[PDB]
Amino acid sequence: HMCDAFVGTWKLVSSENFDDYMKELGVGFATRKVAGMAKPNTIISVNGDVITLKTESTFKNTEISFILGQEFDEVTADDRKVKSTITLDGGVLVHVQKWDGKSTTLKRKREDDKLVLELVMKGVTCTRVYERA
Ligand SMILES: CCCCCCCCCCCCCCCC(=O)O
Repeated sequence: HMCDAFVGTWKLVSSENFDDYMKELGVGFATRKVAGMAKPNTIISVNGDVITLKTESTFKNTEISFILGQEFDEVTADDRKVKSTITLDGGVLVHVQKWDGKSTTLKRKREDDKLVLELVMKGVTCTRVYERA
């Protein structure tokens, strides 16, 4: 029952500082424009110990499957080749990506009826709020 509160289909409702976050990742002008326009859905499912997280939009579709604590190689929506580990820390799903001496964190928490995604790179924090579809 590790991740029960996260399971389902979620839709983006608000975004704060995403452009700045994408700049910190090195995302170029055209991609930042088209990515910022996106209204994704995030679909989280669980089969035993395997969690699947899909992110679907008109810009890109991504899909990762993982076991908590077990590192995996990920190719992100902006085409970074990263080493990823996802853990549950006190009810928060913490996703760390490492590449090229750099790191970013993607943390997901349940707050009221929302799924709140915090993206942090260096000094920059973006918050993406999702609600159930
Ligand atoms: C997948 C639709 C959003 C578009 C992102 C594509 C270009 C930038 C990718 C940025 C890093 C991944 C950000 C996660 C954002 C989110 O799940 O809401």
